[PDB]
Amino acid sequence: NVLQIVRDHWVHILVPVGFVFGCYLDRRSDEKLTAFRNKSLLFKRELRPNEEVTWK
Amino acid sequence: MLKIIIPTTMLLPMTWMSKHNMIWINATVHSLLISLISLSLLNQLGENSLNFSLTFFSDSLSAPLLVLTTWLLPLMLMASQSHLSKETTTRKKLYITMLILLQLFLIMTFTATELILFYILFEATLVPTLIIITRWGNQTERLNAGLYFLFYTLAGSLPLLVALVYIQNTTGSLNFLIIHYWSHPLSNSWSNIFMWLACIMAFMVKMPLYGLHLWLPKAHVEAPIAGSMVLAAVLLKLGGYGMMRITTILNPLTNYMAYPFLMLSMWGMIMTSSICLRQTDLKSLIAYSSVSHMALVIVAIMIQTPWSFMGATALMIAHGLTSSMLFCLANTNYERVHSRTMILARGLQTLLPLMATWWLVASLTNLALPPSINLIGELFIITASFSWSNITIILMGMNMMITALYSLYMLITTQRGKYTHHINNIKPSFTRENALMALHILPLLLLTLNPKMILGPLY
Amino acid sequence: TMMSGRPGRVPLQFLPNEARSLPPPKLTDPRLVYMGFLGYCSGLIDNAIRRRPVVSAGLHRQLLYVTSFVFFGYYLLKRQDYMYALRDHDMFAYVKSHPEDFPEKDKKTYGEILEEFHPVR
Amino acid sequence: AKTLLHKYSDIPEGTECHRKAYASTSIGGATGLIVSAYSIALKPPASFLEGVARTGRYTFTSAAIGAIFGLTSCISAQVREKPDDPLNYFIGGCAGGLTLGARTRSYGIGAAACAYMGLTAALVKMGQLEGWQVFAEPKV
Amino acid sequence: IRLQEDPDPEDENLYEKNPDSHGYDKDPIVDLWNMRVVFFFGFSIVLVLGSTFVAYLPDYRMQEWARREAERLVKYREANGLPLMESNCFDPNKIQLPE
Amino acid sequence: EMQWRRDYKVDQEIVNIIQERLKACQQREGESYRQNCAKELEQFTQVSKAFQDRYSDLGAHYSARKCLAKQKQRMLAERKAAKEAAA
Ligand SMILES: CCCCCCCCCCCCCCCCCC(=O)OC[C@H](COP(=O)(O)OCCN)OC(=O)CCCCCCCCCCCCCCCCC
Repeated sequence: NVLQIVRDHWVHILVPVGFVFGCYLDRRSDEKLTAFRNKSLLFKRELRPNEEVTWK
Repeated sequence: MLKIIIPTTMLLPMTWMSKHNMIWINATVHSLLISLISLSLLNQLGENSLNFSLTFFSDSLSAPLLVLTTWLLPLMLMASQSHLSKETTTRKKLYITMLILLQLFLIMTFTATELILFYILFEATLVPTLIIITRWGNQTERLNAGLYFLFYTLAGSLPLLVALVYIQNTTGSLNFLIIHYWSHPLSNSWSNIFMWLACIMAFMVKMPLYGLHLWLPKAHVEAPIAGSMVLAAVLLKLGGYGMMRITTILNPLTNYMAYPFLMLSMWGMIMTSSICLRQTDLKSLIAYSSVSHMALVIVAIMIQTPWSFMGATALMIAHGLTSSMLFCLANTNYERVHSRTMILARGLQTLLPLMATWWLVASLTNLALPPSINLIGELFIITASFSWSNITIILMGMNMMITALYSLYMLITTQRGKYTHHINNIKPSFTRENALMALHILPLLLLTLNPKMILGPLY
Repeated sequence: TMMSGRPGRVPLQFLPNEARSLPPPKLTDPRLVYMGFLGYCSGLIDNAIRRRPVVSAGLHRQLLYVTSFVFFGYYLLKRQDYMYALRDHDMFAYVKSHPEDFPEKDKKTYGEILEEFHPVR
Repeated sequence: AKTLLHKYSDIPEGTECHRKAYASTSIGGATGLIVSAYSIALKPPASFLEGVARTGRYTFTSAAIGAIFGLTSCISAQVREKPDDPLNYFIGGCAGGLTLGARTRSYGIGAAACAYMGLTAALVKMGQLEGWQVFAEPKV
Repeated sequence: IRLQEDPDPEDENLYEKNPDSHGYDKDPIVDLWNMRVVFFFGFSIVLVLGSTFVAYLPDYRMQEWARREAERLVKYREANGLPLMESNCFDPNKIQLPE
Repeated sequence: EMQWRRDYKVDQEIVNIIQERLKACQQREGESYRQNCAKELEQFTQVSKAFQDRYSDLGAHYSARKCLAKQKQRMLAERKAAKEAAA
């Protein structure tokens, strides 16, 4: 009956995986707008000894 | 915004692949989850908006509307469960698909960052609403209601498209941030007057404005319960959001062109309240009350002061919730007696106590009982109008008196008195209906507790 | 007609040799994904019209629909990118060639610029 | 048509009201003749006399509308001493609409014609002032 | 008569076939679980968790920051005898009037 | 624009601080407030006048550019008044 449970309740993962995919796509879009990262007059800052990017 | 957009486009295949007896459960559960996810957008900044990407951005004005839409979807699903028992599986799935598409289009409309994409989505919302009305309405007048709604909206909005493309050609971009930073004053000439007329008239027909409002009673009376819930709560706020967005580029001409619309809106408040005083249909009463509240929001937007925008946003949210609750109560009463006449069924407080309590609370929120956000928005708008001029106080006072009059009149007519003797099919209220009313009413009181979340970006 | 008659234009050529200097679209392009989605929708509509199980019948023909749509969309995207690149190249060339028609203007700060103030009351 | 429009525009706005009315009457008569020709071509008259009567009725209606519009607009502009004002054209258009309603013996037709003709005449005057063009020459 | 039309059916009562009906579905188990999921998710999760989340949302509007900055500026201004609020937002030295 | 908005919020909070001072002084003095708490009234008058002159009726779409335009207009008016006085 475990297969029947999966065969009937497999649609309950669609929205969670869609949320995860949306978060991933939001991060991937945010990575394309890094032209002024650590370059603004207000937030320009020397990097920490163990650091390469101010934000991701 | 993709973290909210994608789950709706996943609601679609989930709805179409779910079992015949699980569609409502799955849709409601995942709509509630999406609403919970969308609650995170309330963490707005104080100076600039949240710019997720080149296409979508969120502001202190967009966030409450998105939360309201995502919260309103499951309530519409519950109402659809109520009135669609005998429908076939495919038609029920189509109804849920229409609701989901409407919610997705509304979310994208509220989060759009450019005026042309905003227009495209704001016009895309017409198709699902028209289909829902003209397909699942109960009476003959649904076709006429759909025609009136569609043609009023399109006749309003086509000159808006012409004006938008002209503005893009003239200035360079329709991006909201650019048109706000690079805004320049609008000279007082006939061409500028007509561009102002195009944009404002589009959003006023959508609002609606008094004299351009017959489509609202026609569509709201004849629409099904879910259609009425989405028409009154969210679709009416597209005009207000657009006006609060489009007026950036219309100054200082707005200081000169606002007089006819201000007079129309105030006298329309008065006239529609008086109409509410003598309505034989409950849904018509609720629709005209919605018209009056939207006219007040129009007055706030047109006077265009920092104290008027906060009141406008608060009143929009409060009116959406209150009108949805009122329509749900009226639909329960209709489904009990299969008639929309108000004086047909009486003694409903004797027959159904808890529904009488819900009616009392909804009518108290409608007449702006303090400290509700309805009253907060109305009082801010009244104070801004008083600063604008000192007879608007007279008009607002008489409007408020008539509003209280007709709210308590409908309450006393429906709930109090002697029950109709020959109506013997008044079954006890369902847990579903009680939960629907509770889910409508509790967020209003919570927003009363925390009012700074719905006061717009000028807070 | 704007682009037609451009010097060096070979007639009836979908993609000339100069179009190969541009980055080809990625196979994970959102436009390609949308083309595949259109193909899948066309397959579902085919099943619905021909009265077959929509989501489970004709998997091979649904795959063929998706593949054909992706193929044509890829080539269409290549041509579109080439045309836009050509337009930008011509625009920049003309701007370079006509400096008197496209002159630089003085940049005055807002401290120097006088603009009228219209009170809102 | 271009020659008649050029004559009408070359006659000054606030002056020469008789010549302005004559130009408007000529334009209206030409429009009425064209409409009569199309009406006879599409819906044939019973007899030659009936066709002549229909042509005369249409031409007289159009010429009366044009003359009333021109006279009213020019007289209003002259008496108000305020040329380049769309209100004069609006008054002339409503007067022409009322003339059409009187010719057709219909109060509702007269009122609707007054409203629409006044609105479109005001639009025409605003376009003349602001430089609006209906059939724009290809520019970009 | 003008059509071969079915008569209008009588409306069904959910309480007749199920006195414990919650009004969601005519199937008892489906109705019970629909009520349970609606109540649990909506009320508990959305109301309580979203309400406390909004209550404890971080102060990104900088209200407390603005209050602290105002206190600091007031202290510095009144300590040195300077006016609490400046006459102009910008510097007239940097502003060049047309003349 | 961001800097100007932060300054605007800080000025609003300064006005709030002065108003709190005035309210507390009135309540504390009680029956003799019209004379005792007159020092807070003058400070509040000065702060309110300066705040009104700066962020006066700029509208719901206020911006640093609009505030700069208002300041330029006020400066021109003051210069013209001074010239017509001492000229
Ligand atoms: C947003 C809020 C709402 C705002 C808008 C509210 C509505 C405003 C407009 C109301 C209607 C006004 C009249 C419009 C139509 C007039 C023509 C008409 O009604 O025609 C039909 C009728 C035909 O009559 P008939 O069939 O011949 O015979 C029957 C009796 N004789 O004709 C008649 O019987 C003729 C009767 C004429 C009586 C006088 C009418 C006076 C009023 C109209 C003119 C108003 C002008 C206002 C100007 C303002 C300028 C600033």
